[PDB]
Amino acid sequence: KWDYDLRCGEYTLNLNEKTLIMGILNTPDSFSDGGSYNEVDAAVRHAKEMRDEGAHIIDIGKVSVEEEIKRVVPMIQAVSKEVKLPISIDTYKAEVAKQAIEAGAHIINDIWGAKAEPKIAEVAAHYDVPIILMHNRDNMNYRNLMADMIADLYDSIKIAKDAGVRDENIILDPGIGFAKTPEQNLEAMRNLEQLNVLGYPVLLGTSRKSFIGHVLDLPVEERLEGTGATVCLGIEKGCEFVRVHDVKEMSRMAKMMDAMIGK
Amino acid sequence: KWDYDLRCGEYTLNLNEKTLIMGILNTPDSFSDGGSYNEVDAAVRHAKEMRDEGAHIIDIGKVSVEEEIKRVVPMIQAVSKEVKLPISIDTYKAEVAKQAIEAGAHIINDIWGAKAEPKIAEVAAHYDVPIILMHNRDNMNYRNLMADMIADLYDSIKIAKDAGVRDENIILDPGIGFAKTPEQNLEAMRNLEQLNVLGYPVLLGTSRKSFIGHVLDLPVEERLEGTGATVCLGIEKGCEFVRVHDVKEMSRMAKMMDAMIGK
Ligand SMILES: C[C@H](CC(=O)O)c1n[nH]c2nc(N)[nH]c(=O)c2c1=O
Ligand SMILES: C[C@H](CC(=O)O)c1n[nH]c2nc(N)[nH]c(=O)c2c1=O
Repeated sequence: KWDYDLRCGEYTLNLNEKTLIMGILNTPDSFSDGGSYNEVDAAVRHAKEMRDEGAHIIDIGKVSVEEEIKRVVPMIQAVSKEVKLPISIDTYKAEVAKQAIEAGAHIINDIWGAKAEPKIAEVAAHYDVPIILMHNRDNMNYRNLMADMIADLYDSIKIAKDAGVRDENIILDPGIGFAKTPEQNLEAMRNLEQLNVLGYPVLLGTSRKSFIGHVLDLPVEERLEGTGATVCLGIEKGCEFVRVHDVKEMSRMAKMMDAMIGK
Repeated sequence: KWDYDLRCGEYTLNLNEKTLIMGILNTPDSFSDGGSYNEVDAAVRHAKEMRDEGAHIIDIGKVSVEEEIKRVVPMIQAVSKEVKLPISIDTYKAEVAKQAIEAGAHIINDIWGAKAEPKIAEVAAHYDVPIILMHNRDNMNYRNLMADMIADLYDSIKIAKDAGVRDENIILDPGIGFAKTPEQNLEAMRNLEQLNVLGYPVLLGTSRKSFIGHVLDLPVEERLEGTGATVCLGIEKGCEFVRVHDVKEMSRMAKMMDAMIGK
């Protein structure tokens, strides 16, 4: 199905053998601008735990560019040293992405799909790292949700390829919970398999999101079963990664799905 | 999609609004032949709890016919009185089914698909209750798993309709974990949607089953995430009921699936 592997510098991720689990890393120190022992040690311990629970990737990430870097760079430096898993930097700022990769991040994860700072795409091309382009927009005035999403996503692919990003370094994300009503988020989940025609790996990010709470009427800490459902549906519909808080659980559900769908 | 409701005497179950949850009821007293306060009270308390957690049906059920009845009849009598949910009797014996329905059971649940005691179908026709015909057989020598299953299931439909069972009183079950290798159970899950062509509601029974343990390499008590996956896939593939131990959890996953697939 995928005739290439996701090359992540020292690590390589096979897109065919299993659904890949992206673990979402935790919390700033109230009295520092970054780098402090408490916050960095907590981060490493969480990365390690997620590694132990079946995570394949560690996702690390309103403040200023300077602060954002002072905060995230120490974390990338420790985790990359002490946890042997590829790291993604959760940013949409060109300069943050540069610093993070220098610091040791392997993948860029951009919630604005390179539309907030097109220059991030250049950073991506330059360092030759995979980049995640999530669907986003500042409004929710659609005429055909899926059609519009695919157009939007495609506008991001163009910015990315125009910058020099190789096809094999592009991953897409439907941006669930972003610029979408609850009913719209459900509709996107329902038609997720349409993203496939674009020909790129898809990452799903639904963990504990508000639309699950809207369906089940449950608070964030009570959303493991709902997250689970969305992950299951997502894998059935062909997604290659899921981005989750509950690594132990979701890793188990994914593995079971994989076995059933034959992956 | 379904132009009829499942009529269960005093209760009616709509097949279209939501995935219906069948809760599996618990444990005999070591010093009695049945009816004892401890075992019946435990049963009622479990039924009540499952009712509270989102169960729509309570499933109640090598020993002799006489013992089987002495044991199950008191339970049906209490639960039916004290828990306002339809009851199914988990038996494949004609006389047990008769006694249970007299006792207050609303649905028959036959793991041998009316092939162990064809007369059970007559009991079904007579009392006009829905009957669940599960796929089973004494061997696993298939030539085309799904094709064979559908033939087998169909042999049960014939026994049932020959006995006078109305189409609207027939429910099917793929019999996962029965007469199937682990790889075969996975294949059945993978192609579950084929059961639909037969035109009857489908109930899925995978809870904590051994094939999940075989995939995840986890013991029975550690199979909630795997059960979850199978339930999710099952609903995506169109099943109308799921039969589960973990009612709270599975009810939540199902409800989320329903919302996503639009049910
Ligand atoms: C806003 C929220 C915050 C969080 O959950 O960490 C958040 N950040 N980044 C994200 N990045 C990707 N690729 N996909 C996502 O769905 C997503 C998020 O939901
Ligand atoms: C054998 C096992 C025992 C149990 O789990 O209660 C068991 N009994 N009855 C059952 N009845 C139906 N309709 N579907 C099933 O999958 C099933 C079972 O797995």
